[PDB]
Amino acid sequence: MAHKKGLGSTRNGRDSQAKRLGVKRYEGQVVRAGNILVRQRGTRFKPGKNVGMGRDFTLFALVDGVVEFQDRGRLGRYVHVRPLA
Amino acid sequence: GRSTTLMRLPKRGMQGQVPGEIKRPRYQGVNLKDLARFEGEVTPELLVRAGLLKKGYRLKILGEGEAKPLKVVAHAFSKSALEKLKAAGGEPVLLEA
Amino acid sequence: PKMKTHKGAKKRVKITASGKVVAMKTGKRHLNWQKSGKEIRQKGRKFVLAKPEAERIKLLLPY
Amino acid sequence: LLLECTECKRRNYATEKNKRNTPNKLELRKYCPWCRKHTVHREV
RNA sequence: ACCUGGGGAACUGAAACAUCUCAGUACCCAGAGGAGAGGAAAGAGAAAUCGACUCCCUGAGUAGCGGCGAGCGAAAGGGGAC
RNA sequence: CAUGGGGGAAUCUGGGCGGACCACCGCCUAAGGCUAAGUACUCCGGGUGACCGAUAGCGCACCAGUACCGUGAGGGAAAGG
RNA sequence: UGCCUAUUGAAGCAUGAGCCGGCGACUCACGGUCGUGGGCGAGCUUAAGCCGUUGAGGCGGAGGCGUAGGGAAACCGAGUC
RNA sequence: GAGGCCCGAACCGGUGGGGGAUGCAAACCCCUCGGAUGAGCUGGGGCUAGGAGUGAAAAGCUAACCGAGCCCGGAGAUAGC
RNA sequence: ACCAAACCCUGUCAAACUCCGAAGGGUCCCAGGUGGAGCCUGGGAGUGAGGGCGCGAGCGAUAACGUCCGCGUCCGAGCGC
RNA sequence: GGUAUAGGGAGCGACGCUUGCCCGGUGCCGGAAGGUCAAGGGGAGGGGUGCAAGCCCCGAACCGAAGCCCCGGUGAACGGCG
RNA sequence: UUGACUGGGGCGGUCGCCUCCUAAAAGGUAACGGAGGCGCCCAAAGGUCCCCUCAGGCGGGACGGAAAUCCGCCGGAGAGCGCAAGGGUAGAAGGGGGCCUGACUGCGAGGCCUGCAAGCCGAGCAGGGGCGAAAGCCGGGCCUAGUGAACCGGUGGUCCCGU
Repeated sequence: MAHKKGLGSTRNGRDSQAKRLGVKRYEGQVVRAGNILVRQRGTRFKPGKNVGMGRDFTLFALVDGVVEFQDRGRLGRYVHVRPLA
Repeated sequence: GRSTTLMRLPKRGMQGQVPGEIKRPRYQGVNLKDLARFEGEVTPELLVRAGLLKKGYRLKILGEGEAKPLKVVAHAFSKSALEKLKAAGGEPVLLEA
Repeated sequence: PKMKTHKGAKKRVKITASGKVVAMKTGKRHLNWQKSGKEIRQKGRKFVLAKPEAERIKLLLPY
Repeated sequence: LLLECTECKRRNYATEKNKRNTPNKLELRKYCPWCRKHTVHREV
């Protein structure tokens, strides 16, 4: 045989399933009301013009329009929808 | 060897007691848009033997189209079906025997 | 010989007209899951995509 | 505890959840019934 | 061979298995005969109803039965033979 | 509807049934028996076949349930011109 | 660097085959679903059986699909829940 | 003149070795061994059977492969190989 | 005597550190692009045993024709030239 | 066609010298008390119906075996012996 | 009848969910690879209106450690945010107070994710409410874990069925 005697202190097999987050609708994309725009951990992207978020910080459009992003540094990064004609 | 989809719950309630089905009066439906197809005196039997029914039991008219005047016997009509031919037609109905 | 209809399937699914298979919502069946969450509300009927093609074939006669 | 609120002198339930030992007992509070609009709904 | 009665399996299926299934089948036994069985209502079941029994076609894979699983599955009524 | 065990009636002011149980409404007469036909089968006789044609068709077209095998139950050929 | 098979990978020192000749494996029944060739079309169609035929076909509407769907059901109805 | 006494034929058996290994033989031959008045050997006639028999007991024997005989049947068992 | 807290320099290190941050990748818009391209519905599948090489990482020992993933490719099916 | 000097089961295995301690757990034996306990007895009380008498249904106390719990013995009983 | 995974099997360890990393700057991504949690908890730890802003460091102060409580400067977040980690956050999601009970009923456009079936977000309309003068906010909790198809029954309720 020439056998051994291995074992496992394995106390690490583990992990949660991916939750797929991020900017789901980048800037410039025409969107209908309700389209969640961003899935975020915290408030990585603050809600802007015509954009609301719920319990899990999920930001979504409030009207029909184009998506526009914006940096405000000390203020933060915002995402909003500008309607049209 | 998983679960099929015998996973979905049987909502279909009120289903099968034991002696069996319950002998209850069935009502075959027929629109008058398929009725005006002819004229005169339209009543059960006169149907079945043609068009719809066939011992289908109770004859309840109703429907779209626009039936013309001609006393039409039946077992039931719609709050619509009535008014619809109320313009000119018949109110034959029920039974007492 | 004369395929027999699959009772169980019949007991839990109503097939509409245009050929859609529709059944209830798993999850709420008298909770057993328990203490609400306004979720209980969202339980009407539903369309079983792709799995009805199979569902259906089990009711060949009963239609 | 799996609690529910029985509108006094009728039916309906709210299906709440108290904490017993943790100051409880005598749970009841203005909820909306299906049999017309509000009452208070007790425990049980 | 077919038939009636008395007894009466398992393999298999359920992608394990015990209820269930196969199946009252295989087989064993008694008995009947050119057939055997059944047969003149303490019936059926909703029809002001029908009118011995048996056989076929429907009814119907319906009604139902079922670890409501796998799977099993009528009867009335309607056509016929007699 | 049958029936092994226990209890155990009544004779038409009787008794059973219509899916627990009552009450209505209605059906039928239990605890004795016989009864043709239409139905089933194919040892047997005949007639047909988008049936086989001797490694097929029956296991046997021939002296086959034979020879041979097996204690036995039983298994079981070949071979036509 | 044979043939077949099985393989990530075979001439392969992996499987099978001595050679030849015969026998030798996706069928039929009933349901069902698409496609297709036809008949008929708001209609279509017969079962069992009776009548003829003796390799004549008729007859037979019980029944079955389809003409309305929603709803657990009552029920309603181009609506319905 | 006693004896599950001794040596040793017949008779019963099968210790060790060689040979045999498509055998003379589906357990044999040669040499060598154990028992040999006993719980002995042997003829003839009878009885016990398949989850059963028989067994000084090895799961041994039950018609030349027994941790469940053989034959026929369920039967074309089932085979994710 | 830095044995030695913080603290300031001089030097540095880090998959689970980041003040910073490429190439690149993803998507939307406008264009190009007639391709065994696409998209919608439906009938039939097989496959669900991969393997090598290159590049990027785990495990290993900066071992393995080792082992797991990721992008690509070829073999598989091009053991044809 | 026998009758405890006999039969059955078990273990050890001529003969000699011997065969210690442990009944907590298991088994077996013994315990006319208690505990628990199934049919069945019993009917407090309630329900379905009818106009009713009634016909039907559930059903508490309590009375109820073996078994088990409980009390105790037991090692050539299973076993154990820092 | 006596499970599977498994650098043969047994033994050992493990089996669902959450969070970092591996993961190669969209997602997603393996290994018996590295490293930790969950199977609950809040009747206030929930609504809304109105207020307040931390941790530290440095002095100064009766009892008083090296932070008990005070006063004074400095200190943009290193505290806090019920429990793991992460993201987020004081221009509050943190600390306190007053009234409250939307931890509602009917619904649900439009999406996220995705084989299925599940999971997640959600504006808006109706009804009848809360807090605020108001604009307004309110279908539980800073957010991601705290969970289990069907079948079979149990308690209620009710427009239904009831041979």
